[PDB]
Amino acid sequence: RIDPSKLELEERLVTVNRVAKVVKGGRRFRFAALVVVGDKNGHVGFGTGKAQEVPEAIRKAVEDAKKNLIEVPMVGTTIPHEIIGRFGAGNILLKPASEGTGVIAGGPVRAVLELAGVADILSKSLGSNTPINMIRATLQGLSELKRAEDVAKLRGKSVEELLG
Amino acid sequence: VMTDPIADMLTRIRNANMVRHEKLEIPASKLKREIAEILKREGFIRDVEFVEDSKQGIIRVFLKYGQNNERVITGLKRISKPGLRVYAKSNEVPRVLNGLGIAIISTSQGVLTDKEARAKQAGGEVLAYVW
Amino acid sequence: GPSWKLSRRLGISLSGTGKELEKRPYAPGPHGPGQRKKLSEYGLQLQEKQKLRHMYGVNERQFRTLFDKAGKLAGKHGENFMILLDSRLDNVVYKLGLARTRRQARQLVNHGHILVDGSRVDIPSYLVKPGQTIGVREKSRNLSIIKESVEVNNFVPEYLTFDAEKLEGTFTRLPERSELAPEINEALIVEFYSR
Amino acid sequence: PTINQLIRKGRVSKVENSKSPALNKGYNSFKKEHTNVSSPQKRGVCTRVGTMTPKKPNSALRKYARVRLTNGIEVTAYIPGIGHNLQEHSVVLIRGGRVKDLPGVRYHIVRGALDTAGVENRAQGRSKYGTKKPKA
Amino acid sequence: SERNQRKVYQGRVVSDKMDKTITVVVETYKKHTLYGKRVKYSKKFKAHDENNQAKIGDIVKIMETRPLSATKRFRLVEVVEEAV
Amino acid sequence: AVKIRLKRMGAKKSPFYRIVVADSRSPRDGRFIETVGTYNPVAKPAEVKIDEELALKWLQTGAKPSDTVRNLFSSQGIMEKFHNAKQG
RNA sequence: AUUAGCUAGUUGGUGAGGUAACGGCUCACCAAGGCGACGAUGCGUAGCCGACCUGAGAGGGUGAUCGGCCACACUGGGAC
RNA sequence: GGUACCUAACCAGAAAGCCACGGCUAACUACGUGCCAGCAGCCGCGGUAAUACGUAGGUGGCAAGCGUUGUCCGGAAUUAUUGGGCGUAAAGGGCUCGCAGGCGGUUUCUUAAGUCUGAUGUGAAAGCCCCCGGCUCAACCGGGGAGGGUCAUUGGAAACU
Repeated sequence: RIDPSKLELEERLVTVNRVAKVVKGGRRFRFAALVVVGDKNGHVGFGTGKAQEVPEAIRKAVEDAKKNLIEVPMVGTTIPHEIIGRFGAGNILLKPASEGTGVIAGGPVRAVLELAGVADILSKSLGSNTPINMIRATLQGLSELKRAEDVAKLRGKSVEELLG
Repeated sequence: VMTDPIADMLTRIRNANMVRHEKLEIPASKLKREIAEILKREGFIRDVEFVEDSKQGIIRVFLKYGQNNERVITGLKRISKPGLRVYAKSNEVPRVLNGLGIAIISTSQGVLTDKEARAKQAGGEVLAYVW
Repeated sequence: GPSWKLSRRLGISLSGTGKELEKRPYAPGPHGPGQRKKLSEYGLQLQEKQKLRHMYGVNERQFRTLFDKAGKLAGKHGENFMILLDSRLDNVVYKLGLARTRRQARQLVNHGHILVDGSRVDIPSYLVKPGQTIGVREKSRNLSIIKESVEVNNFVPEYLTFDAEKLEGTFTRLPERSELAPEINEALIVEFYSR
Repeated sequence: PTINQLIRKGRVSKVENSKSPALNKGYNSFKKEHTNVSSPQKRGVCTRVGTMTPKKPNSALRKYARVRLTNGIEVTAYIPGIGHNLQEHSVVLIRGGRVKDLPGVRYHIVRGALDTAGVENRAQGRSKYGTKKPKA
Repeated sequence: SERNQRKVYQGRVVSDKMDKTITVVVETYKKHTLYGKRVKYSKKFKAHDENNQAKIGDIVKIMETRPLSATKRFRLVEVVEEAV
Repeated sequence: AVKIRLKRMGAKKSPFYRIVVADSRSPRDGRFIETVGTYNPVAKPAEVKIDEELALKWLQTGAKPSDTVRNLFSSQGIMEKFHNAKQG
């Protein structure tokens, strides 16, 4: 489900990288910039872009992240349950916390989760330290989650007899 | 051979769900009937009935999809495998996906789910997680 | 300490002023007209830690000790931490308006007398228990600092009651959420001290 | 591995080795043993002082003071400061530190020891290199 | 009142070659603290028989007592089963 | 042999005492049987706490109290009703 | 385990001697009895515990001052 | 021991340093030296324009302290039950027969060894934690609870092993 552009987004960049290519006259040099873009109301996307100029890569990455967005569950400013984001040899274990701990996360993961607007999540990185793989792992993890009321309507029960 | 049949029940359910099949047939012990009716009561499956035969008896289970494409039963796990058994007291009895996912735990009377096992304040064999 | 370099480094004055923000938005050296680079996440966390501990003027070991005390206390961590450092008695004198600066409030608590359930108090976390009438006695009446403090008028906090003629103040049930975080962005202190 | 392989075979932990071997062994006179004390610093008599080049393509002439410790392990240590006043038959204290550029040197010579006079013209990083304050 | 009872075990005879004693292995067993698996360790005791009324391979009830010898602590109570 | 005596704990300048039942061979802070009451000589309020039934049981089975526990037991009347129990 | 055999009062009984006692702790008869792969024997190291340090937790290291138990008093042996 | 404290009579005067400032890691500019002198925990810096060497100024962290060394635990999911793997990265025995060992299809009665749950006695006192009091909260000192148990006796449950 594509989301429209009628939102205010904070487009805080996470990482640029010096990227090479070898040709007969030596090396050509580009910059691959990946950013994370999303409002505090529970929508997050990431973006990647290659350019010969760093702000050009920035605008390309923010256009790609505006193209690709996904919405996260934000009930009680903290995720409903424990999850493991698993993609590509990065394993981000996400666990909900009580309401005063603050977000405890590694760098790219804390950028994504703080840009989501979660308040209290304990996460651990059990995989590799590659930033794009952490980003794809944590977005797959945040996509995997589901509402308590969604579980209620798919099981045909009500939220009070799910909780007790 | 096939060691335990609980693992084959749980992975037959998982394989049919992940291929999004409509029904299954299982060799139908009483623990199979009990786990299947726990799943029927908890709504993770749509239907269950057992046909009798001199072979073992065969139980067939009908999966649930309310909307046109989803997986209601989002994962299955065996915990009390042979070779490493696992048990629970009445106070560390587990809730996995707290409020959202169930455990099948055979206590000293009946084979019971987690929330009613807590309401009874008894523990036992913690055998299945349904995610 | 020079006590304006901190304000022009952190971008916020000690109480908010018309001074130490004009013509000097930077602390360091020849590096004024140069562009102020954006900090790392560790930079923002350390800057927030220094902001709260230089707003209240307390050492790092005591900051860690009351952070652990506050998080060990029930409630919620960051705002309970700012509740305890609000209830610190130098800030109690500053909210009661007996002093102009927190440094001079610290001086007045340290050597001058404050008679609250006992003659001398120097140690900071003490609270006035409500329900009893104990006041600063007549030895410090005709003093220039106290005379200046009573002739100046400021916004009295609603969580302190205070009298003009007998010049005494008393607590309320708890310091409140509205005055709890007036310019401070909390939940970066706990993120700094997690690592 | 299976739980029974773990039961009858265990999990052997990794063994780590200390980076300063001669500082973890002591010696006594009348029992003739090398029993362990884990000493942070040790004194020793310098028996050879003299310089040579490192192994990397970068080049500089470094001091390389060779010294026999009290427990009798002759090792070579490094002289950090700008110049030195050490000489053969001098009692000198030693700490442990890795000199990456030189090969075979694993210890530093602490300045401010029983004989090691500190280097002069130092006003920054002055608690190291054994130099006191020049003026109050 | 009634005195306190002593420990009573039951097990298997493994040797009656030596005189007036039988040796009883006991198959009660223990678990790992760290992995938690139910593993069998077999510990054997020494007993005191007065009429040698035991054969090798019989299930035998034994009860501990004062030391009757060097490494002999237990007593015969009954011979509940017999081998082939 | 068994005695009801004092055991010292607390800070250097300000002490605190426990009235405790132990044999005389044991050291001052060492092995004891059970604790009956505390004592605080520093505080100006009098009448520090003594449990006063288990101490009565220890005097019933016989023990030798020291002088200060003896006169505090006299002060709030423990050993007086012990004497009444002996005489009747 | 790059320590596979150990035990020549050790094996059990009969008695006879035995520190407050039970007991090969000592003399006469039979066994290689007994102990071992669930690690006996041997080599190395070490006082142990309540606790302390770390760690989110499972868990990993330490046995100082305080407390409990044991052992020693220059090194051995002996009894009053 | 005329020791802390209480009343007092006069002076901001006798009382601040250590380390870092290329990246990790918060905080930069000039002058000397020019693979020399030196730094370095790793990446590495210096062969005339050195933010990495020594100065001078300034900044930053901490504070009666501040750094280096030594030892241990973490981060190390880097001996991984919790919490890893084995086609090509380190890792499938050359293959079989089998002792001991480790696991076991369905149903029905039976015991309670494993399992779960009450009762009692114990796991001393100081320690950690929860709630109150005192030395100008404080460090500490006390008063009452929670346990660090595959702990011993006994009652109850029979689904699973």
